[PDB]
Amino acid sequence: TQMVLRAPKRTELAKDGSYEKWMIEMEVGLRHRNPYASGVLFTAAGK
Amino acid sequence: PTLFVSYDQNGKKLSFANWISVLSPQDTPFVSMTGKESINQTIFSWQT
Repeated sequence: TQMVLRAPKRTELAKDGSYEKWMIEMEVGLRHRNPYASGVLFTAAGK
Repeated sequence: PTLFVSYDQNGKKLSFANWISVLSPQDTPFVSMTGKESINQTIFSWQT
């Protein structure tokens, strides 16, 4: 599952000059129901 | 969209003018109403 607290959104910031600043922030987290519900096979070289 | 920059652009559609400035005048009013005369040799003469 993809646990999202702050969804992505474009946030315009202050100018303080002759330009335009913006921001694209986001907050996400990963979840797994059970550690043994998925496997990870690491690739290894020769002996 | 971060820290807008407009000077480092790569593809700039130049704002060139579609004309050329030429001021060389071409009045020559005299030759326009004087009349020309054709000849058949490299030398012409007249009596005096």
